[PDB]
Amino acid sequence: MLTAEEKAAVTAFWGKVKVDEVGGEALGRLLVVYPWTQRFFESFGDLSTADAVMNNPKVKAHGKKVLDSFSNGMKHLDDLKGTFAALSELHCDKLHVDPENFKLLGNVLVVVLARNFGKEFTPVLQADFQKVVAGVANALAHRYH
Amino acid sequence: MLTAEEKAAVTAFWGKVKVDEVGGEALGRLLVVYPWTQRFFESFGDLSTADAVMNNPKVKAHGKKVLDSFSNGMKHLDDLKGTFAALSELHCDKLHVDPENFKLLGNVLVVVLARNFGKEFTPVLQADFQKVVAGVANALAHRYH
Amino acid sequence: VLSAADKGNVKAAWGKVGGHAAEYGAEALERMFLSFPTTKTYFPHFDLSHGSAQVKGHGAKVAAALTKAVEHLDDLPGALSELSDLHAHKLRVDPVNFKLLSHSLLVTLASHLPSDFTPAVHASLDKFLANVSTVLTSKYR
Amino acid sequence: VLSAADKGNVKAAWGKVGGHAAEYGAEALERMFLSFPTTKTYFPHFDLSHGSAQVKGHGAKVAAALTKAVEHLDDLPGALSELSDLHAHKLRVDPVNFKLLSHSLLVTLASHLPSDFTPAVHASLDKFLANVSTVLTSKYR
Ligand code: HEM
Ligand code: HEM
Ligand code: HEM
Ligand code: HEM
Repeated sequence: MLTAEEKAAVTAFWGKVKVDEVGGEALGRLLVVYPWTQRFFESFGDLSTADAVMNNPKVKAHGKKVLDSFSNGMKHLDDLKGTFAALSELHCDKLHVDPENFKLLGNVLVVVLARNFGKEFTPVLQADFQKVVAGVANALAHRYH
Repeated sequence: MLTAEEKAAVTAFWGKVKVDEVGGEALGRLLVVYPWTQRFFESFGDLSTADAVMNNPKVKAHGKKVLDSFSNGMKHLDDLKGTFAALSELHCDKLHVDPENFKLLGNVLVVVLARNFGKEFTPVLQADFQKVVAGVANALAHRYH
Repeated sequence: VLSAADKGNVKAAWGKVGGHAAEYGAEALERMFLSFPTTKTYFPHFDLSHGSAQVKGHGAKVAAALTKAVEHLDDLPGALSELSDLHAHKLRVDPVNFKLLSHSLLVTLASHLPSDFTPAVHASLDKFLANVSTVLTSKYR
Repeated sequence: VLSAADKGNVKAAWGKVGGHAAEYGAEALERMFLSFPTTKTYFPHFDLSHGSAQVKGHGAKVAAALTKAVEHLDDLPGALSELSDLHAHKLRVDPVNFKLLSHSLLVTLASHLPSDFTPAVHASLDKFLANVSTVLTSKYR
């Protein structure tokens, strides 16, 4: 993955992110933009509209948990596999989420970081982040391979 | 991956496969069915038509090579990653083939096994074969992750 | 889209399927469930065992719908309107599964029409199924 | 297959892009090349350096095409017929790349229209770009 250069850039940027807010926005947008994903969260309540999804308290809370899991991976950029082992078993074995979807969430996170950091979220930084989100998506779909 | 029972099944069947025949047919259908792939074999000559593609001598010769590697992976179902390390380097690092294309060829091969074996290419057998091809595409996309 | 040559290919091909259409539809589903187990999750209250009369039954439904599609190649959206609603809106079928079923269908035909399943017929059938899938996943509202 | 809400969202969003479409188009290409390096294999006769005038030039072209598509939402196959022939038949671009460029555009728009880029708009733009991408890979069995 990343060189020490990239790792440093990535890490510093990460310090500015509010996981609660960014986490809720990212999961909310996944549910809105790729509707079939709503199938996995039937018990979250009302996801009928874009506004419904975005203001849903369970989405906001779940969202935070997802990002927390990202922050942990950020700390272990060389052993992503190990850092998402049990999460892989849950998503693949129990939930049966198609791995393509892990990719979608990764991409949605990038968009959200772009929306939230503007001009600060440079093509170069974005490129490093694409590497990270791809890494995370790989570690999760590992119970599939 | 392959359970002991799945390997036995796959291994036993594979013995009846004529790699020259099946290899040339698979590479040719890939080029015919997924056109963008021709971009990679421009030097093979005429690929202008279906007939052009299926009768191309270089296409046919290349198919055999592809199938030989398959046969080799069939001998090392436990370590396809190691077995395809050199090919992964060639395809990723040098050719830059989107990993999505490794999956398309695996799928065309299954189709071609079915066309050639009819009734003997049972849903069960196809299922074991889907694991093999997924395994192979994965080992080939190694250096991507 | 879907060109004349293609349409012509789809026609004779499906023409050859003839009256085996429902057994093929059934086998296709069976090959899908076995190769891609994630797909079973959409049929929880279905007997998914080999020889199941439900799968048998569903195979027939799928075949009839494909048949309807064959006869309306210029009005696929028109012909499959009802179904996109169901699959996209109601079922929330992940788009990847449409690719799995299409592949399982291509394996089945090839399996049964070796002489007829030529590279060009193969290419047109692929194109066809992709159009159908495009139509069925068009309404995610 | 864009709905009334979708068409409105796309037109509204594009209206916000306004005279910056060319610049956004250029930025989108540049983010694609950096993030998905395998895409550069399509532009060997291009200077892909940062700030390259060729990329900025090509960006403007991409933007003008999208600007046209935004007013032909009812007949995309029609407004981009020529472009489908180029991408599909002449350059035979791998369909996966369309997703990479679409992604780069969304990242670009999000970056510049934070307050305009709502989940509903994002969803619409996404559907729009997927529709455009389908047209450009049409022929392409
Ligand atoms: C990079 C991608 C992802 C990461 C890092 C991630 C992370 C997590 C985490 C940390 C949990 C907590 C488990 C719990 O306490 O229930 C979780 C649960 C869950 N995830 Fe994900 N997830 C990802 C993608 C997805 C996708 C794409 C889907 C479905 C489309 C999905 C579906 C679920 C569901 C349904 C739950 C459990 C809900 C519950 O039990 O309350 N995940 N995920
Ligand atoms: C199951 C997946 C695949 C396997 C097992 C495979 C195997 C091989 C093998 C054995 C070789 C030749 C190496 C030697 O000379 O010993 C090769 C070369 C090559 N492959 Fe693949 N391949 C696969 C998929 C693909 C795909 C999807 C593409 C692109 C559409 C591709 C494009 C090429 C090209 C362009 C060459 C070299 C051409 C030349 O130098 O003549 N391969 N591959
Ligand atoms: C080639 C594409 C497909 C076609 C033509 C097709 C066709 C059909 C038809 C005709 C019906 C029955 C509607 C009725 O008369 O009540 C149906 C229902 C259904 N389909 Fe599909 N289908 C396709 C793909 C899929 C896929 C990929 C999945 C999921 C993996 C799926 C899951 C279902 C389910 C769960 C039902 C309802 C079953 C029940 O509870 O009765 N379909 N489909
Ligand atoms: C939103 C999707 C896209 C749109 C709207 C689009 C639009 C355009 C336009 C307007 C042109 C100029 C044609 C002319 O010469 O008149 C063009 C050319 C071209 N595009 Fe795209 N394009 C898209 C996607 C892609 C993708 C994904 C790739 C490959 C990664 C690609 C590669 C090219 C190339 C190589 C050329 C020709 C450049 C030259 O030789 O001047 N395009 N495209």
